Parts: sequence; structure tokens; C-alpha cells
Amino acid sequence: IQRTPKIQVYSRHPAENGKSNFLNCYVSGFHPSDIEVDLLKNGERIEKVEHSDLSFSKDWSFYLLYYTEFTPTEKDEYACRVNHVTLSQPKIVKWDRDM
Amino acid sequence: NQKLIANQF
Amino acid sequence: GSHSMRYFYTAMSRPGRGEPRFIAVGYVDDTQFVRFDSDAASPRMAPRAPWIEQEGPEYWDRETQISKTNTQTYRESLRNLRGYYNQSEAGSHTLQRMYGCDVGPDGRLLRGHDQSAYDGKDYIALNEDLSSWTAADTAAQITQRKWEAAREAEQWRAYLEGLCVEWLRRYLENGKETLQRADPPKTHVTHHPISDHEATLRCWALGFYPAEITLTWQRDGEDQTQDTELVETRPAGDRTFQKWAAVVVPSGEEQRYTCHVQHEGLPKPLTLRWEP
Repeated sequence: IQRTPKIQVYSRHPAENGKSNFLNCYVSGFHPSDIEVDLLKNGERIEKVEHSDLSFSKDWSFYLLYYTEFTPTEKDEYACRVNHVTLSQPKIVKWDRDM
Repeated sequence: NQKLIANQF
Repeated sequence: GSHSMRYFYTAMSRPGRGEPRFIAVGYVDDTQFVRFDSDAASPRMAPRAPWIEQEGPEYWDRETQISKTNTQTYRESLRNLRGYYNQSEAGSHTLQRMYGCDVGPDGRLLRGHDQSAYDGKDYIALNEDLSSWTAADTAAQITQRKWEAAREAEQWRAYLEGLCVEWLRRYLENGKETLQRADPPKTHVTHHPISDHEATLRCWALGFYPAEITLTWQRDGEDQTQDTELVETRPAGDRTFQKWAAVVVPSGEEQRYTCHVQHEGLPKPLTLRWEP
């Protein structure tokens, strides 16, 4: 019936402050497939965000990768914001470079 | 190479 | 080693918002290589891997025509399914299909696959014999009856034992520098104090391909399955995958823990420790 998304926020490469990288938001395990995902920088929507083609796992739940180019720092906060029919409020998950 | 699927459910 | 090719179809109805959307993606192993989306401005089957781009226009015309025919068949099937479940025509529903073939190191068919789900529930599946169906409920028995009379199982067997494996073999040769290259994980252990009493040991595997990997923590040589946090394997965006496994350990006991990594790209399985 309905499954709520799992959410991981992480970088493509190990984060080094000042060095260009890619910020990923991987949403998986959800059903049905309509989902809204925003990448945020200091709380503001990043405009140039790409995503993968919709596919699904062996248990039929969907997954998508949203990604954008970014340059990490010590002060800048990054996050993924996700809405889905299963969520009463959008869920925000902050990027932790150690996870 | 895909299968042509012409039989409805 | 062994290889698979799979097509994944998703059809979503959306009453009041046009006709049902149809999406199809094709994979060899963990590498996507084509996509179709009926919502694209000019829907056509499109390349998503460099090694499929050498296929000529006859290839892309054929795949596009199949996807357009499948779009119409899936729209009719969604209407049928709504009727079999006595469902309102105001609700959204999903029909999913995934099919394809697995081959061994010698290219011979290991097995074929064709299964379907409706609103995320298994609905009907072609059995491993490629000759009979397992139907989940009385609605899927109606579909089974239709397909038994349309000789569907016979057509799937001919495709899965013939075209499916021949094209997979062709893709594997055309993409051999990537499809047939296993990239081992780059591995290391990080240490994250929690309190005076406990710290997290986190074992990382990065940059590996394909996605299949085993990552386990042992304490004094005994697997810590109940006490290990294991995140889902996740794509890096550059073909490769990432995963980590974490255990909470008593302060000062870190050296009793070992991380064990198995992956196809490794000459031998790895054992790692926190190395302060």
C-alpha cells in the first residue's frame, strides 16, 4: 500500500572544505512513486538539481538519486527536504559529512 | 532489447 | 562472473491529470543503459550508457515503437485492473513490471524473470519453468486465464531464452571495459566518541562496483548482526556505490572489533580495525 521514504544525504567524494564535490540525496523504499525532493543550502532551495530515472527494488519500492555540484565549507549547512503522501510535513535531513 | 508486450492484463 | 539484464516498467494512473504515465528503464547488472518516459516532450527510447550509443537508428526506432505500444497496453491494463478490484475511477494506481535474464560466466541462461505488481503488491509472476504463472489473488487469476489463452508463457520463454540472452551477450561485449570490470571498495574505519562510556566504530566501503557487498562487524570473532547499524547501499553518482556499517562499542574496547568486507573486486576478503 504506502511506504514512507528512507533518506540519505551524503557527498560523492570525501568532503574537503573548499573543494568542489557533489551533494547527493538518495530517497528509497517508498511507494507510490510521486515524491518531492529539494536540496537546500543554508535553508534555501538549490536551483540546479538533477535526478535519476525512476526505478525500483526487488520489493517493488521506488528509489531516486537527486544531486548537485557543491563546494563544502565549515559554516555552510546543507540539507535534503522530502515530501511524500506518507508524510504530514516535509522531512528535512541535514548533511553530516561523517555519514 | 525489449520484449513487445501486447497482451493486456 | 554472472550477469543480468532487466527492464523495469512503471505505469501510474492520475485521474483528472491526463492519461497514465509510463516509464521504462533498462539495466545490465547495476548499470542503467536506456530510459523511456511517456511524459517527455518527445518520448523516445534514449541512451544512458556510452556503450549503447553505437546501436544504429534501427535499434532506437524499434525500442521506441515497443515503448509506445507498451504505453498503450499498460494504460488498458490499468483500466482492466481497476475493474478487477472494483476500484473507484477517482483513485491513482500503479502497475509495475520487471523482466529479464541472468547468464553465467559462459553466457548460458541461468534463469529468466517476468513479474508484476499492482499498487506495490505482487500480482502475477512467470514461474522459473517459463511455462506457468503464480497468481496472487482472484483478480490475477483473470489475467492468468487471459494469458493462458493468448499463449503468453510461450512467447516469454522464446524471448527470455533467445533475444534476451543474445542481446545481453552483445551488451556485455560492447561494454566490456566497464560492465565486466569489478571495482573493489576503498575501505577504512572511523571512530566517533558518543560519551565517556561509548564510541561508534564505522566501517566504510567506497567507490565499489557492482553494488553487491557484504560488510560485517565481529566482536571477539563473533558476528554482531543484532547490534550493527547498516545503511542501505547508495549510489555515488559516478557508477559506483557506498555503504557503511556501524557498531557502538565500550570505550577502550575498540581493538576487540573487526570489520569484514567481501566484494567481487577484492582478491581476498578484508579484515579492518580502528587504527588510532
